[PDB]
Amino acid sequence: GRVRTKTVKRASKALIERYYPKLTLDFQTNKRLCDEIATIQSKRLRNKIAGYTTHLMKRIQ
Amino acid sequence: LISKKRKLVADGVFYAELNEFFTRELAEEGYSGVEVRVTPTKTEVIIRATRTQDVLGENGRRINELTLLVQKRFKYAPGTIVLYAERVQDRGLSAVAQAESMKFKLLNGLAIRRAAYGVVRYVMESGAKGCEVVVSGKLRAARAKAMKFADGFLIHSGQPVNDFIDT
Amino acid sequence: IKIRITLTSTKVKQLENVSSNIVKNAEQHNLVKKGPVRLPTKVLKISTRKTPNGEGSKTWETYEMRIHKRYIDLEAPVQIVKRITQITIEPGVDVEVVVA
Amino acid sequence: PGVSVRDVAAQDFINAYASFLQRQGKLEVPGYVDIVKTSSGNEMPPQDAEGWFYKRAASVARHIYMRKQVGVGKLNKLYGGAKSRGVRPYKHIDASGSINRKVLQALEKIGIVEISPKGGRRISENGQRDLDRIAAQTLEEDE
Amino acid sequence: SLVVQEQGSFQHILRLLNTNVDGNIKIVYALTTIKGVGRRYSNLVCKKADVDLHKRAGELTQEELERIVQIMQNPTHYKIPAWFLNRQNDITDGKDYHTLANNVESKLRDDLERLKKIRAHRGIRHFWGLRVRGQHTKTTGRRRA
Amino acid sequence: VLTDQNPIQVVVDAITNTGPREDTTRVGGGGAARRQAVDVSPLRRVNQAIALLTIGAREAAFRNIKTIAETLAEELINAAKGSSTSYAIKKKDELERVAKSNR
Amino acid sequence: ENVWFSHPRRYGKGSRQCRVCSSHTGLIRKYGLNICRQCFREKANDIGFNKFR
Amino acid sequence: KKKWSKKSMKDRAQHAVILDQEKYDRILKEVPTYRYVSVSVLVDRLKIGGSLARIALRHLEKEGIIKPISKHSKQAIYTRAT
Amino acid sequence: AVPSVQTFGKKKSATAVAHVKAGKGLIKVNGSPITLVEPEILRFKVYEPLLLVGLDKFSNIDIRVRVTGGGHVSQVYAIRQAIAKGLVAYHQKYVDEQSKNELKKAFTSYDRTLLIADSRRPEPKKFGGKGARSRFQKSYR
RNA sequence: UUAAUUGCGAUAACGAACGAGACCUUAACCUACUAAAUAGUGGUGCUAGCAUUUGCUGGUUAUCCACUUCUUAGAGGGACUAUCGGUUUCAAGCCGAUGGAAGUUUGAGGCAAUAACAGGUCUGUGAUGCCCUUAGACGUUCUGGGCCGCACGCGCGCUACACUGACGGAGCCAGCGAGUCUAACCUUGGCCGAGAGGUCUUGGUAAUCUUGUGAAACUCCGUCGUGCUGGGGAUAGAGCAUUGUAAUUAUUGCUCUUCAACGAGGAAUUCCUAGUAAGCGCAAGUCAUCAGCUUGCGUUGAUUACGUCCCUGCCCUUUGUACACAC
Repeated sequence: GRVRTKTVKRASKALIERYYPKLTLDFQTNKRLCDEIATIQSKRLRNKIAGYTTHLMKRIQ
Repeated sequence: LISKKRKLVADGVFYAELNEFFTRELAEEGYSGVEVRVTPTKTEVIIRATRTQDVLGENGRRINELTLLVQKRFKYAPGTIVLYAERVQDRGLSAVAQAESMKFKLLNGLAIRRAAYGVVRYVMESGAKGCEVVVSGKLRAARAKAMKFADGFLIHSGQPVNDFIDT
Repeated sequence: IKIRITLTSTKVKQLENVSSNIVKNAEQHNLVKKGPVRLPTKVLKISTRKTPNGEGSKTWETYEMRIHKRYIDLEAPVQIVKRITQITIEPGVDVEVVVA
Repeated sequence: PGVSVRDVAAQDFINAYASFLQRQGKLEVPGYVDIVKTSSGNEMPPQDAEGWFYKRAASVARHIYMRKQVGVGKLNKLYGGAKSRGVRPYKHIDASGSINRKVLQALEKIGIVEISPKGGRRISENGQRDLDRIAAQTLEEDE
Repeated sequence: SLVVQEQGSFQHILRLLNTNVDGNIKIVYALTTIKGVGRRYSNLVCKKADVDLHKRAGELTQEELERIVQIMQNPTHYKIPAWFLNRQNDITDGKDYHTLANNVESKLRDDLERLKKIRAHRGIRHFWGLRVRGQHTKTTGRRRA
Repeated sequence: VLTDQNPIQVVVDAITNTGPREDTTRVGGGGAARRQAVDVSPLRRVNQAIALLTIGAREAAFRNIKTIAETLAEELINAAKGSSTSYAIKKKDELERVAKSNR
Repeated sequence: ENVWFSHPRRYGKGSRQCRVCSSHTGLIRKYGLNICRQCFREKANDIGFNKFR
Repeated sequence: KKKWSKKSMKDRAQHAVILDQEKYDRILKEVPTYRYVSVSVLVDRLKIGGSLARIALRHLEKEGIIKPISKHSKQAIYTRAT
Repeated sequence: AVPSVQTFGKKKSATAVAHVKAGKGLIKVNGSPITLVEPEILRFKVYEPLLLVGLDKFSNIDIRVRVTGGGHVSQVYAIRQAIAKGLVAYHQKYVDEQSKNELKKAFTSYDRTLLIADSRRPEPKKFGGKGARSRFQKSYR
């Protein structure tokens, strides 16, 4: 299953909480921006955090 | 002489033999651990303990005796191995020190409840994020039951438990 | 004189900076040399039963250990075996100086 | 053109070199050709009876051409095979060392394989030219 | 084409070394019926006798069967390896022998009786009927009585 | 060589002529046994057709002088023209008749 | 005396013992460890033997 | 004990091991009518043993009629060449 | 500096490198012509890249392939993948896209395995059975 | 809805912790970086064979030059189900098609919570309380047997029950891993012997030498024939060697001969959804010698589902209970 863990769910909502324009409507452009913003020790974890964030970026539109 | 695979297997056995000898001999000195640093000709074995004054002891005869003791066991040559004595840092976050300390308290006759909860309070007041001690055996009766004293949170699975938790 | 610096250890990070320090001392002055040769890692594996007794479902284990071997090839006269011989040794990794 | 031993199929060349070894038997004929089993794994002697020695010599010489140095143990390992050890499962068993030794020495007598440095044997300078001449023949026989 | 006809010299059955040798099969394998002759020994006997291996037992000229027969009863005289015989270094004399159809079974009883009379371990276990090579018998060798 | 048409055509018409169209299923539910007929999907028809042809030739080649090559050829040719001697055709008759009886 | 230990233990299990407890039966002679398996598990992470897979 | 299995082959109709004359006229006039011929075909219909078809299959292939459509490992497929 | 390109290819554990330089049409594997395979049945399987598009594009190239590892079919699958990637590489350093793009489309239009290697690899064996999924025979009573 | 109290959300509950997940290792990708005769590649010289006409196949460390595609790695990148079209309060998510080396948490493992067994081990421990015992000792040690002994009954396994075969020739390709110092290991090569094996030497403390482990299953030529037979090799007899102080109830290896059951296996039952099953051999562990065992590795590589709780079991909720050592 692709059910996201609460760790990536809560962090992604917190990212959009203070960073509306930073997370662009595309995945690749803001995927590295999430790394520059939050201290993430796993490349896999930040990949999924940006994926949910980008998907949330699309839904809010 | 000795292949690299056998050489590194031997030095780990050398570490295992040296660590257990120090644990059995300097148990009352609050021994924590050892670092075996090897360098050509001379080698240094740094000893970590709380009572470093007693570790060297009486002008340093005991530490010289310990140097002479591992001398004949490991078949070295005069002046090839030197024993050091470094004071242990963050003594409240060393499970080896607390395990030995609990053993002496139990051997003396101190109450198990007071000692077990006393040591765990000392641990987290030193700056830890969690501790847990288990005492099992014949307590208060013949049938053996285990007691668990804990506070805080302790992760149990994954890489980080080996990376972080010392048992 | 064909000085070769052989390094074996079990910790990759500690062996890496020793080679980095050796190679950084090499690229200083002139010291035309050969870089780190990456030998395949020797992975020991002893498989043992978890059960100390004979009772229990068959559950085996594998205690492995990786050895990383890299050698550094130098080429210069005595004016660097007064200098390279100053060992930059960290705990773990070891050095064996071999000439020719 | 540029044909050689590598420009030919295995079966045709070995038979062709066996053909150009039986017509004039210059090489040798050992006294125990009809009693060997070629290995301790094989259960029966070869059914070729009359030949099978120049057939092995043809295969050995062709094997020498593509390589540089081999040994009698190397030939034993190559020419061996699985052995049916009764109810026990099969196991790899080396060939008969004396047979490959006699073939290898026989190839030395004619002048097709000689000893090489770093140990082992090697194709001969006269050996290379005649073996290549065989390839130029077997292709044109079918043509 | 390697096709030849038959005139009537084919005999459907043979009798060599006082035993039945059935025809219709190749000579190398039709001689395996003799008690004491196997695939390798029959191949060796036929090879030195020059009997055209690809020949049926029935389609064999009588002058070649005697040559085969004489090799059976005296192999060592016809350049046969000393290591190609079943009875090597006989306990009675020491000369390399080769037991035949009736000799194979009879000589077998003599050596067991020699083993039995001397009261050796192999002799007594042979009389008992158990294994004599040291096999386990707890779970094997049941349907024997 | 025998039955001179395109062999690929012979293969495809054979499997379409030996694929069962009706089959029975377990419905025992609760009470010893009991069958019940159902239908066969086109994919299962091809799978059953191939399986029947392979097992029939394999069994007919068991302890027999005829090699598997001619046994496969005879089985496919006979099933291609819908003759009763085929093992696969006879098996298709059994399954269809069983399903028809338990309809 | 000369009969106390005259038996030649140099080619079997009786010629080898653990360096920790001198225990017989199962031992680990691989890479010249000469340690029996069950205490090898206890002191596995002292010689550098870890478990990743 | 009990086996719960049968033990019987049939009735071995052993036949020619050496090619005779009364069937030499048979083969030369009967196999040229075989649309498909191989080792097993004349083993069954012509009733020929093991080491005579291989010679007979080599016979006509080298001499005449039937032709190598596909002769290969353990299968010699020949037609009614005419 | 004579025209040349290089490629690689794997099936399960084999490797095959094609040094496709400018030549007169020589396709050799381990010093032997392409017509000498070994399974003698997959000879047309290694003949594949020769025959999907035509031999005219093969008249100005010589593909020399060295293979190591794997079974006989694995070696064959290594050779076909190497020469197929060797053909595109020669078209990927000299010749135009129309030559290459319809070359590189048609190869995958027939089968993706010509360029894309097989991703499946052997799985490690687990204790308790002869294989990964397989387990020893357990019984009661 | 999810593999998952994993999330959407609902809501006398709020905020949390452990497990799961996250994490680590390995297998896949990198023609982008660092490189490298202990890995290779191409080129320049020396040199060989075939054709010589233009070339092909080779050999060659002091002949040198250039490179890292393949070979190994270290630092890194890549994968998040991305997009589109359907389904869903239109949320979690699910399905199909639209890149890829990888779209069943990418595959496979490691780690793995609270509570419990009155589970296994005093024959692992110089960890052990208690009991017995300590000199014709229940200690240690010596010699010879024994753990193998077979009227019989069961559990893991190896050979098969022949033509998709057996046998004899050829082609004949892997990966994991191990290997001697004051010892005697892995042994290359030459010689002797049918073979086992012996002999004189060489290389190696190891990507370097054993080893390209030239393995087997596999394929092509032949022999054979549907024959308890050339299937199958139990059972024995004789001889030749290796290991050890010692082999006798043969350690094992090699040669000849003897050629028995077994013709697809009854009630019942075991494992399995992709390189997986199965067929095939190899390395390592025990080891002076002895694999039909185990742990790993690679080779060939199917059919069959994409579902269910019918059988055997598990989780949550409701319900009933005269059960609590708990059907």
